[PDB]
Amino acid sequence: VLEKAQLALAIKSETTPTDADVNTLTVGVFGVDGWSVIYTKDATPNSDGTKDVGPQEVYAGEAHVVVVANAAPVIQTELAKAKDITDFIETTINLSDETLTKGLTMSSKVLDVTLVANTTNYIGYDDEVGDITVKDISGKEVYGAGPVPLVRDVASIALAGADIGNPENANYESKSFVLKEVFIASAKGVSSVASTEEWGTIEKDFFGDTHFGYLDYKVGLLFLTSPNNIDEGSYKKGLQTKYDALAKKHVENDPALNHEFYVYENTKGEVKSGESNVNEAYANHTLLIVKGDYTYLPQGAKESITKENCYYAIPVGEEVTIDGTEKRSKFYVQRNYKYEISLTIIGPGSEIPYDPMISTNVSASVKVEPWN
Ligand SMILES: [Cl-]
Repeated sequence: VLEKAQLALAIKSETTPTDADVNTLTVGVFGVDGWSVIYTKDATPNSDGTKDVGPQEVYAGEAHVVVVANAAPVIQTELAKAKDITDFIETTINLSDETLTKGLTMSSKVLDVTLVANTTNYIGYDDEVGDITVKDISGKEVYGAGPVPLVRDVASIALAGADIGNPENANYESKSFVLKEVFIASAKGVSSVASTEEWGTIEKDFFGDTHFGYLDYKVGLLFLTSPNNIDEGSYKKGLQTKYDALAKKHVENDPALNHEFYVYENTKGEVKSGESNVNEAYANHTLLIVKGDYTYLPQGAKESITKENCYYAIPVGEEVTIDGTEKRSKFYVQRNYKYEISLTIIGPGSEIPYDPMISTNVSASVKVEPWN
């Protein structure tokens, strides 16, 4: 026999939809002895900038609790079928669901609490454990560290700027670069919903014994595969799935500059075993690729030349500036950070997206900022 209790839970929160919206909360409560209660409710707004999930019946005892914001409808059901905390947090979410209209998927860490029988248990309603009263319903705060923080399950990638410079080599002067398009390649399109620790890794491994492969990478544009297969190259392997949200045309009125792209974690950039001609710095790490028209003046020429529709590809987070003036190598793409990429174009790009021609002719500076 198991005793009954009630649970109400408050989360910390930061009308056009925004990347901080919390529309729904899915709560998984897993007793240490094997019982589980999982439910989804609309998040109720609160005057203090927190949001609540109203009392729900659960069982008494020690339990592990995790909160997911903005789970897609089908994910809500998958989560409700979890039998244990590991299957819950390992639930696979899909990138194509991550819109400001849904709200971005976010999760808490796994909480450990003791639920008291025959009473209202609160999580997140006070900064200390103990008996409290909320709207005349007395009960007990069982977590005691303020409202439960949520961490986004996506990262934000944007091109902050793209201008010209000259190479030391100096066969020529750069004259201009006009941006036409920005897109993302090798975006992991799947992720775990939550991590055990706060802001922990939720990245899905690809290939090996997993069932994720090339179609689970997402890409903003597709290219011709015949006669010259240009949809693949040293920079990008596999037939990846097109997702229109991962490309943006640059037009004066609706710019590609500062447009944010949302992606899941990718630090491993796995390719299939046995692939040829793999540049491991690019394939299949998430890339930001720009296309535009580059104009230069050759040494001693009367006039300049414009190469139209040149590409420049960047592996996102190979080297980052973080905490203002610190540096990290191999940071790649991690959850709940904003990546601001500034490009210095120093020569003509490639006519094709996934291989260079002679030299990359681009230098990139990537700032990473925690998100909001
Ligand atoms: Cl567009």
